[PDB]
Amino acid sequence: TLAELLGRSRIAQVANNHKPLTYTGKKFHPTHQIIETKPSTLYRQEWGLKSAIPSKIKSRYLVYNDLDTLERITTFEPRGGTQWNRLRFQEMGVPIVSNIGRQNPFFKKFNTEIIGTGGLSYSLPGKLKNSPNGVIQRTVVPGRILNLAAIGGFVADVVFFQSPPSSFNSMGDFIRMKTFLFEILEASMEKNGSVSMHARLLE
Amino acid sequence: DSVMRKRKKKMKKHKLRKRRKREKAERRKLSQGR
Amino acid sequence: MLYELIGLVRITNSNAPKLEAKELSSTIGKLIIQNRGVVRDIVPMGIRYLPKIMKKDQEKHFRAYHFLMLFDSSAAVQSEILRTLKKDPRVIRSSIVKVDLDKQLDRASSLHRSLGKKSILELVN
Amino acid sequence: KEEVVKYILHGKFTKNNTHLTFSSVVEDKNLTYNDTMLYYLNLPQKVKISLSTGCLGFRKAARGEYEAAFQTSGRMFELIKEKNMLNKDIEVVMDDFGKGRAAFISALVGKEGASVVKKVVKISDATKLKFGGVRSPKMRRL
Amino acid sequence: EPLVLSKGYNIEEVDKFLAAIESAKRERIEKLEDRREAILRILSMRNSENKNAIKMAVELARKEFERFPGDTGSSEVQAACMTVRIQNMANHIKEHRKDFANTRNLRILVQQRQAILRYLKRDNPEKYYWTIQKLGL
Amino acid sequence: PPVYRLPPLPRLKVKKPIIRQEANKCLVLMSNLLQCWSSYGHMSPKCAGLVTELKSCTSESALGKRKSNINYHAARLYDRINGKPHD
Amino acid sequence: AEIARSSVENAQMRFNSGKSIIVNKNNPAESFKRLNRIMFENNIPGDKRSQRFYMKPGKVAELKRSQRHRKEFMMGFKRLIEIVKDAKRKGY
Amino acid sequence: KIDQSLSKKLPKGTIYDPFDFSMGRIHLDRKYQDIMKSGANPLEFYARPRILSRYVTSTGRIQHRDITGLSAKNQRRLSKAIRRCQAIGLM
RNA sequence: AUAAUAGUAAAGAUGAAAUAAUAAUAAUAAUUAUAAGACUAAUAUAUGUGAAAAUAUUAAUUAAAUAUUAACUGACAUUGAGGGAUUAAAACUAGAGUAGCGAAACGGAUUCGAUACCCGUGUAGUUCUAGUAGUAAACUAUGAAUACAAUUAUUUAUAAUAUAUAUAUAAAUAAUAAAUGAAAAUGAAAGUAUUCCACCUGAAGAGUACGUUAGCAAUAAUGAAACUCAAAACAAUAGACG
Ligand SMILES: [Mg+2]
Ligand SMILES: [Mg+2]
Ligand SMILES: [Mg+2]
Ligand SMILES: [Mg+2]
Ligand SMILES: [Mg+2]
Ligand SMILES: [Mg+2]
Ligand SMILES: [Mg+2]
Ligand SMILES: [Mg+2]
Ligand SMILES: [Mg+2]
Ligand SMILES: [Mg+2]
Ligand SMILES: [Mg+2]
Ligand SMILES: [Mg+2]
Ligand SMILES: [Mg+2]
Ligand SMILES: [Mg+2]
Ligand SMILES: [Mg+2]
Ligand SMILES: [Mg+2]
Ligand SMILES: [Mg+2]
Ligand SMILES: [Mg+2]
Ligand SMILES: [Mg+2]
Repeated sequence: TLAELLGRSRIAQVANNHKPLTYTGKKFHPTHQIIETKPSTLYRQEWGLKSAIPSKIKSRYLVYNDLDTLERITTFEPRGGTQWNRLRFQEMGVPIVSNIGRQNPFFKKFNTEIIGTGGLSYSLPGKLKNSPNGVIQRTVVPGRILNLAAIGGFVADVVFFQSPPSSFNSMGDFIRMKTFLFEILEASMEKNGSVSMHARLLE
Repeated sequence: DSVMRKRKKKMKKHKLRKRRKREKAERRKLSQGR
Repeated sequence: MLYELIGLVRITNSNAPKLEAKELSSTIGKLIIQNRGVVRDIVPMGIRYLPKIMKKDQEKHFRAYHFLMLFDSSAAVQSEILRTLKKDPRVIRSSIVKVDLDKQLDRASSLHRSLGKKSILELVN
Repeated sequence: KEEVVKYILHGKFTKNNTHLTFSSVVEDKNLTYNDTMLYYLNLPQKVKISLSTGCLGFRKAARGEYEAAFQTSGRMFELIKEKNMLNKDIEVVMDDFGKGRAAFISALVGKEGASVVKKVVKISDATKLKFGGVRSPKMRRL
Repeated sequence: EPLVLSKGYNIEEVDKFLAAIESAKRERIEKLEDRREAILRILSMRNSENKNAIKMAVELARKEFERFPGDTGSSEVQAACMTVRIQNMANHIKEHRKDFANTRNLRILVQQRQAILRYLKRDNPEKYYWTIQKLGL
Repeated sequence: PPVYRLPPLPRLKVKKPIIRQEANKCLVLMSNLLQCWSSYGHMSPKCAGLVTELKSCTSESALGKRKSNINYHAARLYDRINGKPHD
Repeated sequence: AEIARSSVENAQMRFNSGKSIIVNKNNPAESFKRLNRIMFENNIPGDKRSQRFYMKPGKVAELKRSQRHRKEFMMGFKRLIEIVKDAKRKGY
Repeated sequence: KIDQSLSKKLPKGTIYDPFDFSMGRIHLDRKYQDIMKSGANPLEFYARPRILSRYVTSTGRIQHRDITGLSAKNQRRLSKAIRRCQAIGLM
């Protein structure tokens, strides 16, 4: 029947939620399903939703809550930043392992809690990564110090041998401007779904 | 009744009240003993 | 009929403040039991300062000792107890208030209910 | 004994006139504990300089105005400075939200109340209101 | 009456229950007696509200009038139930003269009673007459 | 939370739309100079450059440099944004 | 006496009302502004102004209703304009 | 050096975005910002001024349901409890 | 309001001024300390609750009150002439009470005049207890009851859901469809229908006179005619005007 087709179809596939698109609180993982178009479909304003989406939007990705509202507008936000964070994490290549002595959940009524990682990493911890220069022991990643350090779409705890005064005290609260290199030690994941990275400042 | 129409009625009522006030002693005289 | 009470007693003596309170509690409890009543709990509260300088007849008070007595009685009994409280010189403010027993039989004091414990069984345990 | 603990600057700022008042909180160093504590709580006051903006030669209507109040405040401050009640701390209080209240605070802020400010420990309003009470006059037609 | 209890309790039953509890405890004196006394005081009519007493009176009336165990709504039993309330309402009014809302309520209640007795008379006259005689009307 | 739906209105418009432009540079400099002169006596050379800067600012005119489309949008989108029931 | 001495004006701080603030010596003006704000929040000047004259109880009730309505309209307007702003931002 | 109001401190475990460093983010954050709400009748707290004083202005006035943000019934119960409190000495 | 403290020449009022139980007999402001009445800030939306008048400081007593289930009664219902009871404010009769307010009265202003609007003294009255009386724009200017009809958004309560979700119910409130309507607009009624009661039949004269009944009274109800007009009224329209 039609009903069966509807149940199958791509709008039914997007699991509904009425969480805020603007959430100024702490964001530990994606809230909403990111939805992309193709360039062609964007050109004729079609996203595979109830209505056309405004020609002002030139980004291919978005997030939404309601197909149509009482205000006669779809409730959306044109941004898909969460995919890029995931891709950055993948690039960094630091495999998430549970610091607590437990089996990997992907191997072997309902539990709504996050099964291992939320699916930002299905990488396994045992691999090395060779290159022309050699086998990479230390993962080199550029990040920004805030005061904690922003390292490729994630905030991370930082440690060092000696606190460098020349770089820090010259610009005390404009440290965000200057990008510093980092050596990421390991990535643990807590119950709330926050990725607790740990980096080391290189100079 | 609009307010304008009411005002005629009000005026009439006032006139009546005045008449009653005037004819108090006369009314008293008429009432007692007959 | 379960009636809660809140009496804010006088504390004249500096070193031994609770004595007057204790005497009051004894007397009113005695009255209750003589008059078919059943005192369930006598919750003490601290030597708490009053919000304003509250005054009885030809006296003034800034600090008092507070307590709840959670007793059963008749209505007439309760009323008379209230009157006796109003009369006496060693209490600043008194307040009896009913605790409704249409649903339950065991009911703790208002403070205990606010904390969490609905019945006195919970408090016991 | 008579020890001055602190001074209190009172300012009643009505529609038609201001009343500035300076007064010393006079504690005696020299019975029941409760009574002593009560005495400590409400220390007796003695008035030192009373002032109303007609005292500064503002007659009838001008005394309800802003400049007049400011002048009165300045005069008060001068009196405080000269008569020598600046050794202990000061406590500002107000009433009735007139124009003159606005003047007084501005005067205190500025150079006219320069010497006083440094002793002013607390500002604390005490306007009187009624929770029902006596019925007010009928609202004038005009 | 002296050992009558509120909350739908019966004194004989309560004592028996207490004894059974004691026996169970033994299996698994002065103090116990004091506790029992406290319980009785709590559940006594004379410490409880008037509402409980009224309810008891209504139940008694129902028991008296019910033409079979289940009956609630027999025109006669309805009238009997009304009567107890009326009596109590009348007593309240006698205490409180100017309580006009509750006088109105009383009035309505006796009008309702009259109406149901009128109905009973039409339906089943002898029964109606018997009911009247019982109620003192 | 408590939502508040308006009735049908003739025209949604803000009576006066504020732009919220930045304060003038010359005025700021003048205020700074005033503040400096409150301290340091009348005219000491701590505020020697500030006065010069003020003069430079206020040479051609007393102020240096000399609207928000919000009503047009409200007017445009009122009929959409209404929860007005059908015709 | 000794006990009174030990109680170093402990009650004096808690007994006083909320219409009172400790002045910072660096900025009396700031303190005054804060006090004024507090007074505004408590609606004390407006209450005082209301209390100067008597207003018939039905008339004051009507006024109160009108004020409430005005309030509710304003937040309805605010809600509407926020939606309008969102629409503008998005493209609608 | 710079003040705290013009720099968003991203928490430790959180994700961020290029936008999140901006002025506009900070403005957005600024724009967008209990036992009685938990589900217990406030008329238990009439001998607990400490807790009832939270639902009261500095002077002593009770706060409006727009401010306190309660269920209407629950708000009225709270108000009742407060009034009971001030009838007694305590509060 | 009285008294005390210390303190100094004005205070209070208004559009601006004066008169007054204001003040050089030492006030006003301030701080205390007594007393007296009457009112009830926030919460508050009269939301809700009450038959309507009404009704928001606290407590207690007695009365009445909601929903859903279970059982019972078996049309016992609806409306309601006459009748009955309650019925704001003012008013009246007793006996208390009397702070504040405040008809009247007197005085000061304002004004050509000012029997006013503003200010000052301020008596009845407002307050309580016991009554009388039974009217108000007593208004939703809309009598009560039942069956029914298209949507949406808000809350409120009920049930299930696997306590916090998205669902089914009701209830109210706000926008409407249809329909009705002189239109304004009404919107589950001012719609579609059925039942019962009250009331209207041009304007003036008139809710007047006479009569009767009731009231301590003011008054309340009942309620005509002659005489005289072709008027009189409502919704909306466009102006002019403020
Ligand atoms: Mg008509
Ligand atoms: Mg007056
Ligand atoms: Mg009937
Ligand atoms: Mg009705
Ligand atoms: Mg109120
Ligand atoms: Mg009224
Ligand atoms: Mg009267
Ligand atoms: Mg009299
Ligand atoms: Mg007058
Ligand atoms: Mg009567
Ligand atoms: Mg009449
Ligand atoms: Mg009538
Ligand atoms: Mg009315
Ligand atoms: Mg239509
Ligand atoms: Mg029709
Ligand atoms: Mg018609
Ligand atoms: Mg309508
Ligand atoms: Mg006749
Ligand atoms: Mg008549």
